[PDB]
Amino acid sequence: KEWQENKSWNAHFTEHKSQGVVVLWNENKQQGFTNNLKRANQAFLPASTFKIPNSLIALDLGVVKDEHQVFKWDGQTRDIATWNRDHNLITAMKYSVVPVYQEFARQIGEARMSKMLHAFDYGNEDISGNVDSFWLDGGIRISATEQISFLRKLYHNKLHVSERSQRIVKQAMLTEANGDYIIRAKTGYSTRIEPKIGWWVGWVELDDNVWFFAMNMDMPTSDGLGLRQAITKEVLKQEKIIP
Amino acid sequence: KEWQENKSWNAHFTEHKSQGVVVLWNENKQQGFTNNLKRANQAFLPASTFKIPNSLIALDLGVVKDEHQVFKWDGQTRDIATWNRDHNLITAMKYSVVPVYQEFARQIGEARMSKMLHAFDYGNEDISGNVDSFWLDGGIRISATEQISFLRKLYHNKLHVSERSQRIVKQAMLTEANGDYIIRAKTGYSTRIEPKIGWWVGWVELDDNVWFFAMNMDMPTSDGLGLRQAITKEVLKQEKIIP
Amino acid sequence: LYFQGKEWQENKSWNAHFTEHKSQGVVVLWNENKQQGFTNNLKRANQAFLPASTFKIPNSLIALDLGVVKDEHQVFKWDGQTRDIATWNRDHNLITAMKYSVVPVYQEFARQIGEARMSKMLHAFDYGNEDISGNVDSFWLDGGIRISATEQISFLRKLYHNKLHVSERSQRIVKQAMLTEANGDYIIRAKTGYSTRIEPKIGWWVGWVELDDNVWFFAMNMDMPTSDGLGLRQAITKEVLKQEKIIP
Amino acid sequence: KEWQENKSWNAHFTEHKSQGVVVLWNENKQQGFTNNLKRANQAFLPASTFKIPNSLIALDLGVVKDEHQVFKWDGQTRDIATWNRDHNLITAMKYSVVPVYQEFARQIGEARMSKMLHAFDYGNEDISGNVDSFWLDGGIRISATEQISFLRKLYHNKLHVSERSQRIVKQAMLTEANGDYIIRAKTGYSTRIEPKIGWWVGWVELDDNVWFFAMNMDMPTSDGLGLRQAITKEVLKQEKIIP
Ligand SMILES: C[C@@H](O)[C@@H](C(=O)O)[C@H]1CC(SCCNC=N)=C(C(=O)O)N1
Ligand SMILES: C[C@@H](O)[C@@H](C(=O)O)[C@H]1CC(SCCNC=N)=C(C(=O)O)N1
Ligand SMILES: C[C@@H](O)[C@@H](C(=O)O)[C@H]1CC(SCCNC=N)=C(C(=O)O)N1
Ligand SMILES: [Br-]
Ligand SMILES: [Br-]
Ligand SMILES: [Br-]
Ligand SMILES: [Br-]
Ligand SMILES: [Br-]
Ligand SMILES: [Br-]
Ligand SMILES: [Br-]
Ligand SMILES: [Br-]
Repeated sequence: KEWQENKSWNAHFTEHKSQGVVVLWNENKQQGFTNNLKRANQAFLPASTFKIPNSLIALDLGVVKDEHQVFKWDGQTRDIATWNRDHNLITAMKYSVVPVYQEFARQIGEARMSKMLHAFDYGNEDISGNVDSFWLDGGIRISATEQISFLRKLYHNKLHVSERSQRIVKQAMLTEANGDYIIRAKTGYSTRIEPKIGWWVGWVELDDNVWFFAMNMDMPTSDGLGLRQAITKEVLKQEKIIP
Repeated sequence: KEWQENKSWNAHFTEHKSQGVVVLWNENKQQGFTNNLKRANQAFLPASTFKIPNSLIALDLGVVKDEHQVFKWDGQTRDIATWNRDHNLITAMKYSVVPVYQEFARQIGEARMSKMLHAFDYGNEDISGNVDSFWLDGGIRISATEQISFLRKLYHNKLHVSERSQRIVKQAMLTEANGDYIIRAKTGYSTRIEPKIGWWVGWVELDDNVWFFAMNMDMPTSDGLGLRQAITKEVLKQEKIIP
Repeated sequence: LYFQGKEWQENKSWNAHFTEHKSQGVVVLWNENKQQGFTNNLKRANQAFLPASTFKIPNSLIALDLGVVKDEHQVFKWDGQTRDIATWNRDHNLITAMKYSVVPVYQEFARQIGEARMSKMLHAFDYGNEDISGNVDSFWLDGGIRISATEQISFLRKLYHNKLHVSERSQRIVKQAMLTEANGDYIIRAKTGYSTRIEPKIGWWVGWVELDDNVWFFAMNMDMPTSDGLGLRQAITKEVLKQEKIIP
Repeated sequence: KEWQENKSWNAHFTEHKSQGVVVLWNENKQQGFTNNLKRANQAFLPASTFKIPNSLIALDLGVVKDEHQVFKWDGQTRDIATWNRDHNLITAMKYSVVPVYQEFARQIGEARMSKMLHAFDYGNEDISGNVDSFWLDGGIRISATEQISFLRKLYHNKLHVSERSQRIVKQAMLTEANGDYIIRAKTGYSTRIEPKIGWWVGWVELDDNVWFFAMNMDMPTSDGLGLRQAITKEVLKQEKIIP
């Protein structure tokens, strides 16, 4: 059975007075698991999870030369302190530095952005709105199952952009590594249109398998942001994917 | 003297654990009063105070036919419940309905928007960024002192746009009226660049004088938004402008 | 509750608001969206009285349309004659003249308009019985002109919709000058009147309540033997508006 | 000052009843630090640290097609349980799977192995001994300072192999990652020729700097192997490189 619902994971959302969805994909078995098949297939603004395709396109087009190229702060103080400095691709993805990616999107332009998202089969492929803000308050929407389909292509270097572009973005996605697992992932927090949601999408590399994941959860305030990773890890532990 | 600093108004900011400026202009005496000349001249994003020039331009170019024309809710559920309904110019200005004004700005377009703000001598006249979001996160900046200069021209029908455009916007600015005074004004809340500030700009019509006002204050959360009107009214009452 | 399709529905319960103040009169309401009227007294709702200072609305419109008044800033110099109402004994503009019901300013407008244009304009406006018989500068106080509360509403609806046979500008300036009350829940544009020259002495308040998604037109009059009860015009109207859930 | 001696670091060695050297290189400042200048320049058998150059050569010559290619266990039960199974480049590096790298070395051959170590300026460049064991019991010798020189070239993609080969080996070196730092490194344990020593070589990636490191310590028994990483992290902590 390709897709199975496991409502026992709702206890992790309940425990934290939260509502949301975790989707897992066992790459070896080609099987999916979620607490909520309906919500797994509901589309939301990608917010900063869009930094994964945006990075790939920026690299492929040479808007980003490499992961060391410096993107100057515009000197506007914003409310995430780590944003108010020069960045490279690694630090811009680590700290979700929106203004750096807004500059990439302007240099990419609407025609190339649209073509690339169609070829990626990325969400509804709709860039309507401002080319520098559409993933925040424009027409683009993606479901957790659609995030998994896209991430599997990236994992296997199967996107049409260069192998090099794909390797550099996976390096930039690096979030955690230890003796048991590697996590490559991207957070997002969509606030400009309801419902306000938190994302975490990516994969867990084990010695002998890869588990893809995409989660979103209701996030009425920034107070709950750490629950994005905390709830995913509680599900990964329950399923014995990580110790 | 054209400008005088009255630091006693700081008592009103301090009582509300707040920081900001109130600027008053006595039209009859051509004299200004502020608690803080320095902050009175600091330029900030106008945010929803931009709905005053945006309304004028939209009416002058016929983007808005009249104050009854209905602008249909686009069906995207947003944060402010009153935005999720149809609006005319009157209700759109009352509830600060951004999406309505974003549509006005797109129809106006960057060339006419830029030229109109130059004719108005409006703040730094800089519309850099997205034509539909520059007053939220683009290049435009205006100080409390510069808001007064603009509002005086609107009050006297001295802006280059039609008298009709000016009359309809002043109708739309109506905020409060009783047997003692009329307030025409517009709130704003700038959150996308630091420092987050609240605005209230407009004027008090008396039988035999007009007092222009422009106030802004630090607004780290939405909890303090009522302080924009409350602190301004404390100053107006101290100065015997209103009971 | 009320019935659909009905033109005018009587609600005698509002008489309680008059009786409380040892008074009697009529409130008429018109729901613009629903095209339905309500009154405590179907007979008095339709009784035609001298308009007295409510005439300042059409008088204002005609004076502006003909250029007798240039704009709402033009100063009308006090003629030097000390009258009973202190607020009349000073310079006025259209805004302050309408707020303080400054009869002498409007008498001067009426003489400049003159009988032929005043008559033509009231016919174009379908205003009350359209009769200006009497002194060109006092007919709305002691001449032949008569208007009911329902006819005040008819006229006011045309003004609200800029449908009177004068410039849009004239209509916008007069609606500005009618501004009486505003807050985050409602706006009232209205004009008071006090007919004292011909019995029975009555008080008026006519205008409308602007809501986000509707307009409620109103016209009230009440017996007013002395100026002591003039504040009851607004007070009783607000009791009715509160009862009908039009204002909180 | 090219190299500074900091003997206060010896406290990390004595607290662990151990003797050895840590060498750090601050890439931004082009300055080195060590607890023992003379041992920093002492050349030892590289043992499994040789897996870094061997991986690069194997990739560039196509012995390894990519990091997914499976290297079938030869069926020989060996002392380290994790070696008794199939491996790819990632797991062969993680578990230091000598037999996989011995097969790489036979496929590379003496002539190409020699030319590549000359091209890399690697240690004494001397491969004399068994083509499949010279890094364990042959003539090759490298100091901690020479490990850092070699690693700086790999970090900057300056070795005379392709950018792709360098990017794949740096992926395979991934050891630890969190919100504070990333460590790419390789352990070694030289037991075949006295003196028995342990290695750890690699670097710490920070947001704004890279700290290269090479440590070796006396290792009479396998009981102290965890001290390779533990003593290095005690130094990084003392220098405020990691929290
Ligand atoms: C809020 C929005 O800018 C968000 C996004 O684009 O998804 C940024 C800010 C954040 S969380 C900071 C909280 N800010 C709330 N406005 C992240 C993240 O953690 O990935 N990305
Ligand atoms: C938030 C921003 O759009 C702001 C503006 O553009 O000035 C909106 C929201 C608000 S306050 C509503 C509560 N805050 C939500 N951001 C107002 C205002 O009062 O003028 N306008
Ligand atoms: C009395 C008459 O002039 C009257 C009118 O024209 O309607 C004036 C006086 C007044 S109230 C003054 C009370 N004394 C009246 N004699 C008003 C009003 O309330 O609109 N207007
Ligand atoms: Br392409
Ligand atoms: Br590559
Ligand atoms: Br990596
Ligand atoms: Br056009
Ligand atoms: Br001016
Ligand atoms: Br007009
Ligand atoms: Br008005
Ligand atoms: Br080892």
